[PDB]
Amino acid sequence: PEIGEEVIEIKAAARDPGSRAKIAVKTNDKRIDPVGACVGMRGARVQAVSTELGGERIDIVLWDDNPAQFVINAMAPADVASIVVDEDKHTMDIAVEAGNLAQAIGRNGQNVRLASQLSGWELNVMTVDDLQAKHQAEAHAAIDTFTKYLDIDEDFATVLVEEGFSTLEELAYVPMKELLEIEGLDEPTVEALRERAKNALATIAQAQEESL
Amino acid sequence: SMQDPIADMLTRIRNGQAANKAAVTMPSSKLKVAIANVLKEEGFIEDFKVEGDTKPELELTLKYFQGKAVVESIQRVSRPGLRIYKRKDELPKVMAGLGIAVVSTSKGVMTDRAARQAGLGGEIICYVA
Amino acid sequence: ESFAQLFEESLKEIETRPGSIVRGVVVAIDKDVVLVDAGLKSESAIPAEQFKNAQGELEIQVGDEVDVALDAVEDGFGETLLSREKAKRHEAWITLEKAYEDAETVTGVINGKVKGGFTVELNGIRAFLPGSLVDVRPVRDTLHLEGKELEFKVIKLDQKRNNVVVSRRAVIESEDPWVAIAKRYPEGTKLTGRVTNLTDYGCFVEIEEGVEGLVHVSEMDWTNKNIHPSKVVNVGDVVEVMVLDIDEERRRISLGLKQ
Amino acid sequence: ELQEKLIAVNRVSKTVKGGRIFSFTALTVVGDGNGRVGFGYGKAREVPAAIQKAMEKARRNMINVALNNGTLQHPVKGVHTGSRVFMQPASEGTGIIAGGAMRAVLEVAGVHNVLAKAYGSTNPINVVRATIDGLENMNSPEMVAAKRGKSVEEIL
Amino acid sequence: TVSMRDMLKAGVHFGHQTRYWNPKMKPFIFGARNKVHIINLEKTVPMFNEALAELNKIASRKGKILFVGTKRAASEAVKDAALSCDQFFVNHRWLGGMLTNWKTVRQSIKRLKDLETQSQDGTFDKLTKKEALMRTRELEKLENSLGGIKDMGGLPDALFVIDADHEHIAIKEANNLGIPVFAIVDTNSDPDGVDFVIPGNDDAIRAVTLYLGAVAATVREGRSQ
RNA sequence: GUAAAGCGCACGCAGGCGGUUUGUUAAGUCAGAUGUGAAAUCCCCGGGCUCAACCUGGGAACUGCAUCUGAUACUGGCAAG
RNA sequence: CGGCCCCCUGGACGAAGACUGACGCUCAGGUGCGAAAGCGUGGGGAGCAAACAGGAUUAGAUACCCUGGUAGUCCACGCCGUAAACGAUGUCGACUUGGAGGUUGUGCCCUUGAGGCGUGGCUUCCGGAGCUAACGCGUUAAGUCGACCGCCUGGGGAGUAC
Repeated sequence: PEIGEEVIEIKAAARDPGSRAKIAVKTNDKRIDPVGACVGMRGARVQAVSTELGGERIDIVLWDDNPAQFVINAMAPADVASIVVDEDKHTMDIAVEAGNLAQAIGRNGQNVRLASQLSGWELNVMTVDDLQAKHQAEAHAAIDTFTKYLDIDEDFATVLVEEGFSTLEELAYVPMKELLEIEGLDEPTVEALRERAKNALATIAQAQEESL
Repeated sequence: SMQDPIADMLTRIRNGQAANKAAVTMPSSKLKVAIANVLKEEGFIEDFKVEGDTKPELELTLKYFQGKAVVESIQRVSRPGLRIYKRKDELPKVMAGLGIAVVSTSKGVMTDRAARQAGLGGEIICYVA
Repeated sequence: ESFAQLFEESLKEIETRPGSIVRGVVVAIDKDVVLVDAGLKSESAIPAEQFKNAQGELEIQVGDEVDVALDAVEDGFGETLLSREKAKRHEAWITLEKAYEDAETVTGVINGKVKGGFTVELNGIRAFLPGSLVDVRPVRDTLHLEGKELEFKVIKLDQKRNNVVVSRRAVIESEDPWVAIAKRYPEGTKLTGRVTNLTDYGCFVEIEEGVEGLVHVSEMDWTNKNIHPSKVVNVGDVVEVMVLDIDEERRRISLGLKQ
Repeated sequence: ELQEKLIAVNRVSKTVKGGRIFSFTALTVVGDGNGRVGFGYGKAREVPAAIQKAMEKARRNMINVALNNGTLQHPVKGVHTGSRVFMQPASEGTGIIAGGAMRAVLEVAGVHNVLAKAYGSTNPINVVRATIDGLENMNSPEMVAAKRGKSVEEIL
Repeated sequence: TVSMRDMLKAGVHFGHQTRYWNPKMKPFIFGARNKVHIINLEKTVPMFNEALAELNKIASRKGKILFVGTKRAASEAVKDAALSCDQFFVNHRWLGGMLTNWKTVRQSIKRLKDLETQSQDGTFDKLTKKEALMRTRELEKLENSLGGIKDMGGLPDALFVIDADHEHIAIKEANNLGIPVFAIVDTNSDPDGVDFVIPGNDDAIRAVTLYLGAVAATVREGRSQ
């Protein structure tokens, strides 16, 4: 009855009736324990819904705060470790291990859809190694793109891109004072090299003018 | 009459921590100075500053972490009424090592761990936690 | 920065304590409360009876400006002492203006001597006078058309007690309270006094230079005991009262109001 | 997952024009076998209802405790009103050496090894409160490091 | 967002007398002018801005805001502010345990709703006169008390308040439940229970209105976001 | 304070405690060493009675005392402020 | 400790300076002061009034009430050494948010007015943190500490017996 008297904050109910029914719930920090009340004495109330409309794998997740904690909670009941993000379509890239992926993924067409509506958007279950594999497939590319940005000599470019985080793709909007710590920074020229990258972006826009 | 300066120090500190006072001032003494230095080293306070020539004033700056005070507890152990002297083996452990015990030794005033490392005991001034 | 400190002293420089700087803009009217904001901590709960002029209807709408009075702060919530008292300072300035040219010229119409001296009224307020001043000579305005219009020519003022007597006719013609407390004494000199606080046994009308009167509860009316002074007269209003009794020793001048 | 122990139940009276109205107080405590602990003190005309209330209240107003593995992080004192309590961390295998209400709270807390004496009053309610106080104030090594601006190895 | 000059014009800088203050407000006080405390606007402004930002953030995640003022001078204004951003409010006396004892008050809400329905949607008239008068009176009572919070459903996710000392019951409830509190706190008030304090003149009407309007604007922004 | 428990109030010898700085001493204090602190008993690791109790080898301990050699932060003494 | 005066006399506080240079704090024994009643010797004796007497009341009334009334109360010099001698709170020192007063200094300020802004001493009430069994205490602590002393260890028997 706690939920009925506004004591168990229940937002969405991304569940698949007839199979698994995992749903997270929040609560005003006041020694309430939302999942606990939903479960009861040894799943007292949990058993009720279990054999309610039919044998369903109902699950409750202790909602933490915001959408970041909703991701992991949507991967339950399993073992999430990390996840990636983006803009409008962030696409929660589930990051778990093969051993724990067996239960995490559960069924190809079951936990991949039930946990997909959990956040309301969609999730992309991956592997710990997969993350790193794709992670590097990003460092080389702000570089892995035929270097169409600033450009000067290549021997200096290798030593600059060694220390350079996230290549130079639009990196002028970041801290323009930590590359001056690099061994070799006289007059504002590297602060100018980044400007060249900005000009390269304008050049890319000029290439768009060449194509539009 | 004033009989124990160090203890007065400690009480002042305690009261400042209780009352959320930024800084606590009091007349200076060498032993007091050294104690303050030890505390700073042990990080219970931010900084101490003596000021004056004829009658210098020690001013400690108190430390507050997430609202509450840093010096959870601070007691004298030795006192004029009843002195306490400890041998290196017998030296104490405040809060099971999490706190410290200021101890005056032949080689100066130091925390109990430091004394143990040195290999010598002495007069136990105060426990801090 | 010191922006704010400079502003604080600026705003000190551009306000004063008494009701002097006409600053409070009337920002809400409802009957029976007017309210202003003169750059004070709170808004004043103004009566409507400080702000109706001489025939009983209101005169200032929203945005209008009159200063109020100060030097008393927060009885529990709020801010002021009323603005007509401010008008008293303007009346005092007009009366003082006489000194410059030795003649203050207004209208003054004095029908009858309350306490020996005809009562003279300037536009809204009516003040009480000593005997000689109503008439320059023994002319005696009782034979003049009732409430006649001449002027006021000052004969006598008490200079700490607001008793001012003025000469209506004859345009051609042109410690401290308690030692000599025998002026309003003899048996029955009536006075115009503002009441201050009604203590459920009293009213405490007291106007005449740092004295205290009590018209307590027995007279006040022509009913004795069921009266409850707050119902029957006012708060803060100038009334009919006279002495009836003086102690110069135990400083209890026991005025009356049934007269 | 939560475990719950009713420490005590006591009959209390209210005198009225007719006679004595009796009622029952239930002192319970609940915990998850980890840091988290909470006590509840319920009252009702009948016993089961009162204990139900005690459980409800305990389930709310829960409090966390920083446990080094099975025992405490350092000796700690805690008081409440009469019941003054000392409790001391102890080596694995020793078990909960504690008396009465205190014991109960320790068990639910998920401490397995303590040496613990209740000085002063042993009024279950007050003593359990005092226990809770001693457990709450107890801080951990990481916490003190943070407080003091140091690393854990510096503090040892 | 809200400038200092505007606040000065409103009369925020003014604060209670020097016998009625709270020493926990000593930081927030600047000086004492004519035996009246002055609030330090330099320290007030940034925190007010902060509070506004937090309120906006709350709105962005679809948070429920409750606007509390029962001073009966600024009851009208707080209701207006709540409506502008279609949020909820308590402009009349706060019922003791409105939030803590929600479940009971939820029935109260439901009864009020039912009565409203009867009044309006039924169009049934033909009721015994005295009984009809009684039902009307009940409706008025319940409208006064719970009009703003009737559509609220559950518990708010944040609590804006016009006076801390006056609404301390609501504040205490919010603390017990853990709801974030956004309080205007004059010198006499106690800000310990408050999470995002706001030093300003709770009493003066124009200042109250200004506070409300900025809060409403930032709520609307967060909703738009 | 009200549960037992502040002399009715003072002065004041003995006694207890004693602001701050420098120097010195080294009594207290601390460190190391030597001598002793009987054996048995207790405790640790072992051994022997079929096991155990019991017996038994070696250690540790006996928290102390005395001396010698250092340390000098604190307490004390002495000298100057 | 209370009408005025005078004579002799102790302390307290403030204002500035100047000096001494730790000379201090506490204190078992010891010494002194110590309400009222009480005692001794000598004075005094209006009023009041233990005791006492009578009149009432009452079942009784060795009381309460009434009418009287002696010790005493008053003075001098001795003794007594106790009281709910209470703040039922030992003394000395330091530190910790506030408000409203009272009293007594004192510095500045146009005292332009009984005022304005401070800064000291003593003092009444309320109240925060903290403390407390609670009541409450709360910068005059019953808070946070130090120095020294005094005292307590179930109720009665008993602060009695020897």
